[PDB]
Amino acid sequence: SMNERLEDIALTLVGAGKGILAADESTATIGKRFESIGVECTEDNRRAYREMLFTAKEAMESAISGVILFDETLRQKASTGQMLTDLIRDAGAVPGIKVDTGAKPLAAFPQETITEGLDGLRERLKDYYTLGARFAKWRAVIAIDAQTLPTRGAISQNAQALARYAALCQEAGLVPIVEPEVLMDGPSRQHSITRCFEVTKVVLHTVFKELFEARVLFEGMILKPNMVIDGKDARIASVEEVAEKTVHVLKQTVPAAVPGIAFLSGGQTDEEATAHLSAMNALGALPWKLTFSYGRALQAAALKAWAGKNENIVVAQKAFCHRARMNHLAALGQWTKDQE
Amino acid sequence: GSMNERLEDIALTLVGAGKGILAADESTATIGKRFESIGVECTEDNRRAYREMLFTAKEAMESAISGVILFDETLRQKASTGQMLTDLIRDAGAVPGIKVDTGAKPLAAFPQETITEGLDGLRERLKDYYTLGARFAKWRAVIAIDAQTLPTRGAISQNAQALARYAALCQEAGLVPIVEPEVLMDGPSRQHSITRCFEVTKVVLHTVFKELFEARVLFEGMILKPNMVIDGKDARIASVEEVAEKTVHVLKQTVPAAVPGIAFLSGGQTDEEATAHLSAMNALGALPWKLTFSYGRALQAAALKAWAGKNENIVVAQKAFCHRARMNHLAALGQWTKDQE
Amino acid sequence: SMNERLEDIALTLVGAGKGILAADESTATIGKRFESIGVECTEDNRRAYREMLFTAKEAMESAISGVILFDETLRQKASTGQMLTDLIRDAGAVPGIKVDTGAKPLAAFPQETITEGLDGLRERLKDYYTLGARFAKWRAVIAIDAQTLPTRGAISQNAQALARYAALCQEAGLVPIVEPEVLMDGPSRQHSITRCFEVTKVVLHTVFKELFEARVLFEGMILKPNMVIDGKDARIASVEEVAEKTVHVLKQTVPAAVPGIAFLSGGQTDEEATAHLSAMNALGALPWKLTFSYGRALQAAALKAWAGKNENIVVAQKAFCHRARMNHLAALGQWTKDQEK
Amino acid sequence: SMNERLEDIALTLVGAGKGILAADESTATIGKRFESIGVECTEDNRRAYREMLFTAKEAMESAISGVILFDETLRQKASTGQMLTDLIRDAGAVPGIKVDTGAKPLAAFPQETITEGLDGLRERLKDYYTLGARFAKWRAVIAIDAQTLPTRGAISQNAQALARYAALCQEAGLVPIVEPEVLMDGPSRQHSITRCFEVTKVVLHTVFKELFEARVLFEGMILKPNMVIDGKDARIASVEEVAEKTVHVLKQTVPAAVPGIAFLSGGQTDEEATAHLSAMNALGALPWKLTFSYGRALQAAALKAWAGKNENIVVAQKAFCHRARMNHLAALGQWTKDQEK
Repeated sequence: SMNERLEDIALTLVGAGKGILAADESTATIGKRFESIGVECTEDNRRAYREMLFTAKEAMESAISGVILFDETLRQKASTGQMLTDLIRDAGAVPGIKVDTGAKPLAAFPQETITEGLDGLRERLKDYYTLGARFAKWRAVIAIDAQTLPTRGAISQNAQALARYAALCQEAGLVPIVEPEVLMDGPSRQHSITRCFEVTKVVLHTVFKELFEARVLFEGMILKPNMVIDGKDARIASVEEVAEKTVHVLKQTVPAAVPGIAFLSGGQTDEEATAHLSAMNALGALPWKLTFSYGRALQAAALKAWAGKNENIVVAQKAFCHRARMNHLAALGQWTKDQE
Repeated sequence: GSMNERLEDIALTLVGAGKGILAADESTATIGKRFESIGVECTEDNRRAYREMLFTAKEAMESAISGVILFDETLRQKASTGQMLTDLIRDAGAVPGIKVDTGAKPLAAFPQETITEGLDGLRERLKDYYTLGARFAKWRAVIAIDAQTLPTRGAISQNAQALARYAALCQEAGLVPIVEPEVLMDGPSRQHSITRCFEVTKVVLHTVFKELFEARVLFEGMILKPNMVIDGKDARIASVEEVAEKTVHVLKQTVPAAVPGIAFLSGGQTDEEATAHLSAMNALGALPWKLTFSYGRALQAAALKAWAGKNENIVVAQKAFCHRARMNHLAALGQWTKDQE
Repeated sequence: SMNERLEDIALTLVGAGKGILAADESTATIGKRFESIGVECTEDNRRAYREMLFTAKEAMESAISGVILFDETLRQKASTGQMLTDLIRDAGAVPGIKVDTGAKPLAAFPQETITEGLDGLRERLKDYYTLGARFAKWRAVIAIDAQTLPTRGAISQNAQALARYAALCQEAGLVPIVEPEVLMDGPSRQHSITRCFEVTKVVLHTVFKELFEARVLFEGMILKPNMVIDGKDARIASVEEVAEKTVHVLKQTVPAAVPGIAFLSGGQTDEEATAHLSAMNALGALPWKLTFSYGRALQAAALKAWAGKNENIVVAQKAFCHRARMNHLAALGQWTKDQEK
Repeated sequence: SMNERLEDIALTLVGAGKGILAADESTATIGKRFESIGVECTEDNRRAYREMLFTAKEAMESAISGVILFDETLRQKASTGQMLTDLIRDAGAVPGIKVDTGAKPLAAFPQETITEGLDGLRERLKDYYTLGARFAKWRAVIAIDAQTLPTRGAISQNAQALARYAALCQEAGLVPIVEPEVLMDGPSRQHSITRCFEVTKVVLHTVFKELFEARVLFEGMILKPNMVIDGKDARIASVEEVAEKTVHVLKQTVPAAVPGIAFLSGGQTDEEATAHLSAMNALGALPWKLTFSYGRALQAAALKAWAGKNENIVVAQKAFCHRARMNHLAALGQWTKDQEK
């Protein structure tokens, strides 16, 4: 019955061509985004920006199954006085909560990271459940170059921490989003799509091996991986190649028991993220749903149009709704260049 | 590259169009045991007659059987009409294959468990078998089971490791390998529950695929031949529906979608159980792989009884084989009923 | 060179027949110990009790290479105004810091635990180094019973956390004590010495495998294991058998590169813990130093004599000094029962 | 008692400054050696050559604890009509048998190998025991270059084959020599001593991990590794550095429970091989015996001097006796350059 509840939550998050808004940027990460448009990163600006997204009615009702939140935001109220989690729920979306405390340097493995956040997590999860969160998220950052990175050590240690995080979540009634990101836009980003395929394959294999050993219910989780794609500074793979290779790697490494895969955008352009997802959804019947869990690819246009100003709310919401809808169509395999 | 693509094509043919595999690969000792039960002397010539009878059941072979697993001897044997037995198989649109393991032997330091031998010289044997018309291969790992101590992690991993060594060799030779890790329902202990079989099978398939992965086996170019999740032969209480459900469940958790097909062993189930179970699994809606059969006993026991070692009974024994072939053909399509007989 | 420094500190911690006072009890644990002798667990009483131990100059100067501390104590002043760690350093002992945050229930593994503490551990270690700590400690708790506990999953996950801890300690300039305790005094305490042998074997093997994968420098760490011993409520093994079996499991699992092994007392009586260590050091040349890292076995008698009373300070110091000396003798293989009198 | 006998055999093989004569070269391998000095590789020349070694009284009695034999040689008679195994036993040396069937290309791992010979091994071992063999040998060949080779896969599969062999040996009552050789003299051989150090470390770690899992008794086996040394065409490591790094990697990876380590010479010169072993034994107390299992380093000079002629038996036996003695002194840490005179 815990299993049944988790299964139902996971299915709702990937159901009916809908997908996840990744709005869970930590203070430093959102500060970086805000700084790129010359906006000051205050708490009120963060609230106002998020409120603008979460009251974007069309997108929130028709396209967004869930929203991943950062801790601050989960506890924040709208200007109207209503809890932001309650706005999210009034649109028929499920609130979720990012619980990792960041990717930190891994001792003895230079240029690689290990994600922290397991300490006190049982207790944080119970609190988050009480506040209405029904899923969680943890991000593992996997560095990549032509040959030396990533190491098996870094992969295994990150997969082990993901498994620990995932078992705890399920124990508290929350569906874990498991995010192992092979970086397309890291410090080294000239790798080929072939190199990304071989690394992603080993990463997903190890991730699922560790989830298995830690007794994680595959039916009650969601995978949020990178697509198989070349590095940002060496992009030559076509939309078709990206889609074909991505789905090929998933067939090999993601058990059919997993109900959905919601991709990260990872540095891709807005249109790329949509085109790639759409082409994967026209490759014939798949054992899991393929959808989006996009941060940048859902937000970057909204953020630029917003520009920190109240008078830009509507025009910001339009950009967000438009990208939400294109990605909805992508989740249905129905997107075309013409619809942009 | 092109060769990988070819391995997929062969693998897909073996599990496509509601067809399945005839497991006719009994070793000398094994087929001898099956002959002794019906009072027929186990000689080369009787083994040749028996198998020729199966392969000349035209309608069964043409319409139901995609491939035949053969033992070394049979692959090199002539039919009484002068052609190779493999010619008959190919004339019926079926693909010949070859069992390459040398039997499940006792595993040092693991009492009551076995390890399968046959890797020595396997590269050269595979090359020879390909020139003899074999396009796929087979290796059985035998996994013991009881309530709590068997099977050990060690016995499973060592078997999984030999299976992977085998699979990589087959694929390099151009043969699709059938990977057969059987958790015994009919072993020395056989009063275990279906929940126990579920858990054991889960760890076996997990470890098998972990080792296939590490040995760089192409999942798209192989076939799995597992037991179904079933209670022990002497404590059968689980329903058809529960066997179907729990089997499909464990496979969705452990068998990658890249694998084109799963062809079940009958394992000591009755003819009708094996058929019903397969049909009820294909009635559960859409799945990531094909579900079909690779049955020995469940395709053969009845025909062998009707044959009874006598040339006069070729017609009748063929009838009884044609029937089972057709029933399991319907099961593969999810169209079997007890009514179809 | 920073590798060479870790080696030096580790060697110092197990050298010259000296050993480690394990005084790192967390608030709840030291509370339980004070409650037994009817003493209120206040910050002041904890300070008073630790100050009594650290001012027992005879024992601290002769027997104690190092002191494992809890966070609070590392930051505490003596009644005389020095830092408590000044007293420890003056006696020639090295201060150390326990850095784990406790053994919590492990999701999906009923009745087993996982140790927390890795979050922010880099920054804590850095800060702890500036407070004078030159080694650290982390405890994995491994439950045990006749057949089901511990699970391989619980050991693996606990070994993996240990390895993460150890790599961080060495990066920060501190020697990690790696403490995987198979409990003799948990809920199940009627298990055999054979059962402990088999479980400790798997625990230590798994621990050193994970340390190896996480690039831990074996030459710059200390192991603090349980001795191989039957459960507390089913004690049959003689002194010789415990010593022999313990050394045997260590020769099988603990690399020669490790400089010292400092045992936990684990529920054994004060005399048992002394006698077992002495017997182990009377077995001839070994590839690592064998000494003590005792809590109860160095403190139980001193605590009882102290009885939360300033007037009992001298008598408590004498009790501690005696047990320190006996254990000093054990570390040299020179203890006999005569010398308790 | 099985354990106790394996242990005793193992101890004898590394005891008292003695070491193993590796004379188990297969037909193809001995043919390469013979062709080098212009001698036809016939069965009679192989018999005559080995007879010459095994009747070198002084060398066989004082330096050689055991002789590894190829199958053919184990079944061969001397010119006098006596079994060669009896000649070996009459000098106080124990006969042993190499049981692998060669290092073959590993499917899906270009430029790497996997060693065959597990099939029918239980039966071969039982026959070898009856014939007087009391230990066995199996060689895994690990390719090496600057970055890409060896792969984890190749190491794992070879370690797993090694463990299967070792378990079977012990069951039949033979002590398995476990030989995992990182090549200094394969296709690529300009790798540095640091690179060899890292590769050898992962190899030895993986080997012992798999032996552990396969329930191999550490106390009843012998390791035969390469020394830690740079490639043949990039030799810069001093004698002292090789000795030091070799002993370092062994303390990291080879359990104290293992009674002995007997190095392969691996393409080193005769003198290097002796000097390195001697330096290693001058580094103070070690947890295991360190000695030799030399093929080329004990024979090259004898073979050259023999030159395929009966006329040179004495001059060949003299050159073999001198190397046997130089290596005996090395096993004792007593070799010097001056003793070559």
